[PDB]
Amino acid sequence: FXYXKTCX
Amino acid sequence: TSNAVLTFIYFVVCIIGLCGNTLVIYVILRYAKMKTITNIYILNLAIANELFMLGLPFLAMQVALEHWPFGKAICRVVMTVDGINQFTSIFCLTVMSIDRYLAVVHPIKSAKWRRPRTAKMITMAVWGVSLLVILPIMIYAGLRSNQWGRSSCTINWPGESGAWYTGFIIYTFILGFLVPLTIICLCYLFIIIKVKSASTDYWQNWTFGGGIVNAVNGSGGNYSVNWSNTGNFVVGKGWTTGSPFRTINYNAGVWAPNGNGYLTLYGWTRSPLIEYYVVDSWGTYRPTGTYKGTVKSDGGTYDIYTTTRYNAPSIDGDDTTFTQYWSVRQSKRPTGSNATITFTNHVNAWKSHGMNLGSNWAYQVMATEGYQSSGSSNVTVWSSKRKKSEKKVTRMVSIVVAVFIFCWLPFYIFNVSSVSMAISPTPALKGMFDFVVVLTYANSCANPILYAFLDDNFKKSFQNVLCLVKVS
Repeated sequence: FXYXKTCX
Repeated sequence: TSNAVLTFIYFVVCIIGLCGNTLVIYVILRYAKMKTITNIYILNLAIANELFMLGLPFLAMQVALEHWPFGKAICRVVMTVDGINQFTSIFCLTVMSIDRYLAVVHPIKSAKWRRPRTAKMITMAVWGVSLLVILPIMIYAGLRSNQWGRSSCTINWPGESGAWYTGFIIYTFILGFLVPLTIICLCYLFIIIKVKSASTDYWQNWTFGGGIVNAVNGSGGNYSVNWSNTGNFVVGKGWTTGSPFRTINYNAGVWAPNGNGYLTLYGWTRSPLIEYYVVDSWGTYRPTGTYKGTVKSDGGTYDIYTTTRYNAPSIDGDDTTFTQYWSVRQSKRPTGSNATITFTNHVNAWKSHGMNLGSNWAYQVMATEGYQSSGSSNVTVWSSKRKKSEKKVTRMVSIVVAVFIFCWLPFYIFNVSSVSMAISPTPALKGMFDFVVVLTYANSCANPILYAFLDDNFKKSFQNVLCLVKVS
């Protein structure tokens, strides 16, 4: 999901 | 850009958590006073948070460039450091609460266990299991690069992309949130029970008959009686649910009977129906019965007696028949200062004599009991008085646990929904993930701010260190 603890 | 805001937030969190958690690692290593059991657990929280606030600038620059440019070596260290912060952190908080449990609930039976050599030994065990837990992150940390040439630092699982995703989050959810909180919260259950059953909660004021009985319901476990009577009376404070392990404390500031009065602990069991007495002082008449033996408890020496009351009123009704177990001191107990009744010693004694108590515990009170007399008495009653020093520390951990749960639960909640998901992420959902993660990162700059608001010792150490003004 996203990539890691971040969606940009 | 939402990157702009996000990068700014990352950076201010990092600044604040670095100051916050360096000061905390400082004041504990620089003052003798600050080195305590709880503090030893706290240092490792601060170590883990510090380690993590160091990696944050790199993660901040990834968001700001939408590209990881630092390389695979620094990625492995940042993922290990981010993982340390997710599992070592709460693993320190669980050990902290178990420690709180043991020191409130079982102060007696684990004093040897609560020594700093055992804290230090335990805290090298907190790291070992964190590094075991984050082994998937350590082993599989690496760079993944998209078709447009931009690499993201992540955990490249070996199989299909989402195959290990649902596996992983459930592992992390169970290790980093479920099991530890299950542990933590029932620790504070049993602590709530021992805190709640320490003080008295039952007031009894039963005047039968003529005469004068002025009963006073004071603060805490305090009560007094002033009587010149012609009937029978029982006044006292105690517990609505007695216990055969409760050690009852009291202080009889005034115990001046003129006539028949008993100073005594007493109560009931049912199944079978038994009324019991531990008499410490009396008036002009020492109560007796069928002699049975002696017991030594709390400095003094008591005779054991049994009596049987036929067609007498009880807690079971107006006309029951039941046995009475008595421990009557052989001499009047000095009054005026703190006196203890270690109730177990009487229970054990009666048992060795084949007097067993009931399964079902009714009330258990420290009463003044007069029988056609005059007199005065002032008695304060309690059980296991709390240490104010220890209270505030158990309060601080409770609130550090609270903010942790608050800051992380939206994260585990967001992560567990995301396995079921069937539609590609929306900007609103993407903005929710980044907020929910920022919530976890912010957690590692709260703890210090809380130490200054919830521990006086941390507050003055912070003032000592940053040359601020101490004004009583």
